[PDB]
Amino acid sequence: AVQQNKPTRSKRGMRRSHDALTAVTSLSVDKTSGEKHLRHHITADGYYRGRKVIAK
Amino acid sequence: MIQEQTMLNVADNSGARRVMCIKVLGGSHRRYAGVGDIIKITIKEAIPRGKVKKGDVLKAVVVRTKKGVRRPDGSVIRFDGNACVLLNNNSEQPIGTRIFGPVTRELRSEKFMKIISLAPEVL
Amino acid sequence: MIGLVGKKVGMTRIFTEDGVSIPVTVIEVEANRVTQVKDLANDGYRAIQVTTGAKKANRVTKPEAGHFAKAGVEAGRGLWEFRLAEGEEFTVGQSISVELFADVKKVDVTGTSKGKGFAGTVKRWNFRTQDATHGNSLSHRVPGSIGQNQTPGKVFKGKKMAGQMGNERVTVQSLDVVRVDAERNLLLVKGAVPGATGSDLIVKPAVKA
Amino acid sequence: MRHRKSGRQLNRNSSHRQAMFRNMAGSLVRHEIIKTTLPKAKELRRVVEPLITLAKTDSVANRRLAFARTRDNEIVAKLFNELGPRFASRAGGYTRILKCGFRAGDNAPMAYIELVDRSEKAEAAAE
Amino acid sequence: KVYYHHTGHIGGIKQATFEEMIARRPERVIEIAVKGMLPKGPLGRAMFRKLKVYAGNEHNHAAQQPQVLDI
Amino acid sequence: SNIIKQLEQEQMKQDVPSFRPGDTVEVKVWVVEGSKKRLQAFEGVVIAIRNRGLHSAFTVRKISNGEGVERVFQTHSPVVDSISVKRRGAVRKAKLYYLRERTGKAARIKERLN
RNA sequence: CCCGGCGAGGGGAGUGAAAAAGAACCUGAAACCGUGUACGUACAAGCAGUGGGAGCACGCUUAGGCGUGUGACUGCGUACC
RNA sequence: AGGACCGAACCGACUAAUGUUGAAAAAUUAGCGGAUGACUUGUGGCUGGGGGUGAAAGGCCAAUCAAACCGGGAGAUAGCU
RNA sequence: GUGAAGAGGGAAACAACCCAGACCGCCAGCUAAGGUCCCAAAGUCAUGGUUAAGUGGGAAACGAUGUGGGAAGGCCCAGAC
RNA sequence: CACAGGUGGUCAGGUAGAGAAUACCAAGGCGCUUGAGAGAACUCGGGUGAAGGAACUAGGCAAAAUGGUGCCGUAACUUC
RNA sequence: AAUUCCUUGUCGGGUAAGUUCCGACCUGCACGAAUGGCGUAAUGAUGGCCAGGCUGUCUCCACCCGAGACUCAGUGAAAUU
RNA sequence: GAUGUCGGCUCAUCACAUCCUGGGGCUGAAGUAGGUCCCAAGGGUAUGGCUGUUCGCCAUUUAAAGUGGUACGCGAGCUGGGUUUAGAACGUCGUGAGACAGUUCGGUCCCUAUCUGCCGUGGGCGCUGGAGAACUGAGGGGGGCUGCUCCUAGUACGAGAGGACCGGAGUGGACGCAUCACUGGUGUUCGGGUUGUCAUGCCAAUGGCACUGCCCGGUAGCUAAAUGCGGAAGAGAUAAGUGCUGAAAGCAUCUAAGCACGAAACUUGCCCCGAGAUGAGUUCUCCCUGACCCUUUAAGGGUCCUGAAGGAACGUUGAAGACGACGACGUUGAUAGGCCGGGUGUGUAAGCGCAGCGAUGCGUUGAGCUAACCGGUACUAAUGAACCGUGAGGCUUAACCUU
Repeated sequence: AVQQNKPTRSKRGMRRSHDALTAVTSLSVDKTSGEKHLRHHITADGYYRGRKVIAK
Repeated sequence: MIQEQTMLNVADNSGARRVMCIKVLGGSHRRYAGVGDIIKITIKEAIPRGKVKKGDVLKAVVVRTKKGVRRPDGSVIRFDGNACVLLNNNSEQPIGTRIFGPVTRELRSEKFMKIISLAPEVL
Repeated sequence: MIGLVGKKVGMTRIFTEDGVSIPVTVIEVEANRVTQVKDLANDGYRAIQVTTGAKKANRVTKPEAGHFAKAGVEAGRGLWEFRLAEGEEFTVGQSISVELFADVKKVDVTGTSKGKGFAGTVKRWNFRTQDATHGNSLSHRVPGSIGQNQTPGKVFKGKKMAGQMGNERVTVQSLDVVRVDAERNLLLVKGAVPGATGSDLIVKPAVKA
Repeated sequence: MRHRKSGRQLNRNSSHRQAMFRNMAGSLVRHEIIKTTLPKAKELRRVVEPLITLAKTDSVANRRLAFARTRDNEIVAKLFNELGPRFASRAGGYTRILKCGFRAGDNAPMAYIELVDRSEKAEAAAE
Repeated sequence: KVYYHHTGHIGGIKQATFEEMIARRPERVIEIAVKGMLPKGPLGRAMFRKLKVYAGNEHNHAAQQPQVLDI
Repeated sequence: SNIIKQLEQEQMKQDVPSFRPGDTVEVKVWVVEGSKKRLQAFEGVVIAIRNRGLHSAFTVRKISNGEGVERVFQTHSPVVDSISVKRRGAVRKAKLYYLRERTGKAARIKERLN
């Protein structure tokens, strides 16, 4: 359907309020490297529970 | 059987060739029955060696279906094609006294004590 | 009267001495474990709580672990409870099984869960495809007119179009027990036990028929 | 529908599924180290390991079978020779996946796969 | 005035009865006598939320001992 | 699920095979049809491999005439009376269609072919 | 001088009377998108306005419901051509 | 041999499923019909709006046709909105 | 008459009805049409008659021993109806 | 418009196949760029279907309904 | 009958049964001899009917795969107001 | 400056003057049956054909084939069939252009939803210190239909033939929910077979591709065509109605006071959603017992010390499902992948023996290959933590606490 008036800018703010993407909290350290990572996941270029990861 | 406008094989001594479903029985609000149903037939063809002539309307029951009838072991015996033995439309039991081709398991209950008792077939 | 929590576990076509053999559903109903048992100040109504399910119980919320600790130990995150007019049992486990289901020869299998997700498959919200006249196109399965007008009642209550199956607990009400079996606790129920295969259920007895 | 079943089906019909696993298992056998999506990385575990298993002992019919699953001269030479006698001292887990992060070309969940005796890395970087 | 509502039916419409109200705690008869005596929407609601009634002559929701009153 | 897939092994009886279907054999069965009980027997070749899923059954093809008559007997129930073993043979595939349109002067198979 | 990728774009530092003149550069509405403060929004609703107003910052209100800006809540109330 | 046929490339579009704020101002997939003929068709040339041109539908004239366009009369006129 | 060409009061409201004629200000009084248990501003008014039906607060034909008052009248404590 | 549309001349390699249908293919073109994952209704293409065989419907509803080549074998009507 | 005011004409036939079809009939619309008539092989992507093959068009729909929907990331309209 | 049509399909919805069972008066009703007949919204209320069709005509199912409304329901649903729809042209008429609801041939129908509803679903907040667990019912809907015959019962009645319900019972038919063992279907993560070409140097052998090339079988899943199956004894308030006691009207009398009985509906019993129920909730189980400065102080601000129980992101992932949420659960780990034992599928893996002068088949080998499934196995990968959550938590009446 079409509309009947021009909508509000208060609406535009309301519709995107419950959509915006999440994150982990706190700047990490790891048990085996001075590298920060995403927590509870492999350090992207260093050691997290032995080994390194990633290519290309 | 499962539908109408459905020709199926004679397996009776009252018509020839094929004979024609005018409706399926055993329930309303549905133009399809399950296996083991009662059909209403009109004879589409007939021959003089069989007892009845065309466009007469009679009752019938299933004697073969290539899906099988749930009656015999818990595992449906699937006999070749759809085929039907005509009944009487009031007085019950087969009007035809023969079957064409082999014997069936579909003729060994209470309603079939006039066709197996004969020596020329299902004996 | 007491509802016994089963598990969907088994399916069997068992023969009977007549010329038909019967498909049946097999329910292990063993270890129904009390840890509370309520009485008639405890939420004001006397009823019995029983627990049947699958949990390691090492990494488990301490408010839950003490619930199990002060009485019968159990596993399972969720627990189920049932009203009664019979003698209530000691709260440190009772593990009562299939034997309850011979004093009635019908059960109400009630379920927990529902196992299909949507059931747009002509099961819970049903359809008929558009029967083809004049060269029909685009819509065949989207409902034609769900309302009426602002005098019949705009769009009426009690209509589904799309959504979810619910994942609630569903009855078939008063379905037959085929057999009860000691020494390994097997319930033969004849069919329509809810959920996907391997899902939990509740099985209470029939109070209606 | 997906109930009482475990495993992943991608966004390909079967002839392409055959081709993509014959591409990727050749890429594993040439490079020894791969990165791919988490759904692929699983199907990459399930494709290669029943072939390693067949391949511990030397069997001409099981070589015919590996060439039936993936058509390649590189792969049937590596198995039963270099990787077969290598993975002979195990009973599974002949490779391990490390959960590497999100894609860099666009966006999808990736996991790295790395043979169970290996711990090497390389990179493309210009910084 | 038997307080019909839309709630989904066939052939008719489903309703609450006056008769239901007595069997499911004594309050509801007393309750839709004082409700209907208050204004509009929002004010009639701000007023309403200050009434309590319950089962009556037996209800625990009186432990305060308020100011006693005969009217 | 902790008693299923075990329950496929339990139903399974010592006659159930792992073969190329097409031994002749004879299926002895009851005539339970109506309120009475006699016997009747069935012979042919079994063209399908039994015991699919939980329960075994015989799918005989008759092969004496050209007509697609397949018959299904449950192996695990008492309605099936007795089970005798006869002449050897092979079909491999669970289907034998070229005999359901014309076949005759034929009954038995005694080798699995060469 | 700082950040960045060879970049884009901006700041600091210095120019100048001015960059609240930084290159589309005159001063600069209104449409336009976002920040920052005050107070407000989870018994809560309609031409969004008028009448009545707890409350909060600032005015000794001459504290007697007021000025200024806002405002829980609510009586009353149908756009313009 | 054939203004016979089935049929590509080469040309068309009866039906059917879809597309229907498309991939595209009828095209697609697939059935279908001309293709040795009143066929298919390149180059160069020619008629200009109630005028051409039409195995004719009152069709076709720059993905448009039962009526192509601009510079002037022109502020056309409207018992009119 | 009113709207058209006028605010307000009352009516579940309205174009148009009834009271009424908007200079403007007034935590002023009075009266209208309309109201007075709460909604909602004022009488569950003082005194008496009657309906059992939410009639009141939805209409006619139409009927009856549904119920009461009133004057004239038949019957009418001698016995009514 | 990197438009599934339209458009003339010359040249003519291999196997299977009725042939320049068509599968694969010598020479060659070329990835016609949303991706990747899930597998809700549903929309569209594609697959596959019990039993019936149009029964759907005004209407067989494209292919999945028919197909090719060799061989045997052949009707009323007919301007032959 | 492409032709019938009435009429789904009347009767026979195929038949789920079939306004239509096929046959006969006239109670005959305004039929009727170049608005041409009657009969006819071939032919038409041409209409209706018939019996048989087959098939998800359908009884009644199930499930598989993929592209949108949906998920994450990107670019990025419109009817309207 | 748009309240826009027939016909077909879909999808509904409400009024009861109910098609029907059900309780009941009457009858010129003996009984059976019907006519007459009131209560009743509770529930089942049929379909294919021709025809664009209403209405028609015809066959038929089921015990059964109802009435009325809805911008003559529903083109911000579908097709676009119908009227010359726009087009000849038949039939018809006028000098003709042009027309015709007689007609035959095919033939352009839009909106991704602003607010509103309807159904499914998440975020955030009050739940009174916090946390996790069960949970009551303020509130509100669903089953709800209806034949058959055994018994009830060949009995009252009637001349005789004949002759019914409630209640128990199984079962058909409609209606609806779940289900995947059975019977089929499918199963692009499993086997074999097979045309063809291309290919592994070549052959014995074997394989990419052609719609998953094609065809049949297929674990686990899902599913209807298949499967299992509710539709309930009882109770109260009652309708129409049999009345008892009784007044208007000396009494009688369903009537005004008063009371037994009287239907699926209604209140329920049976079933299901439910504390946002601000009336803010109960009850079970766990945890937190340190301190000063400052301002408005049932309060908050700053800081040292310090925050448990628990939570969430994250992560492998599901038998949970649009996404989420919900759920197993991160080495205290069987989640998924492999892998082992087994299962179930297919139909004997290359080589060898043997048949076949070859493709290939069969005995060596009930083999080999194999997916989702059952149980084992830590083989593999799910970091050690951090962070949000704090140091016993309002006034006041009533109860208790030395109070």
